[PDB]
Amino acid sequence: NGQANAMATVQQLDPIYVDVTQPSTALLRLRRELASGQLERAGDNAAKVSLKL
Amino acid sequence: WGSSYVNDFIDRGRVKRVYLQGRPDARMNPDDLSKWYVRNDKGEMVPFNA
Repeated sequence: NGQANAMATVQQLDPIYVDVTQPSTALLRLRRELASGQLERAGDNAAKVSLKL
Repeated sequence: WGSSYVNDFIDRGRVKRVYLQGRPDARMNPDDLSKWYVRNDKGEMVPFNA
């Protein structure tokens, strides 16, 4: 009871989380240019994300 | 980027060189410099622009 190693795994394949990464300096310069200077104006389709294999 | 020449090999009875360099799509602009990763001591990849 309460052992660390498992016996089997069950997975839900629908939907799928996609965890992506980006460096913090890129986020910093994006946040700086997003406010200062020209406005990037992310808008409505900022939620839209498409991937490649 | 520097296209390091690593060792030699045989081709049709002639000794020739073998080189190593990234693909041409990966070195054309300065932001492509951000497309390369190095493995740290803990075993994970950190990008070059970090």
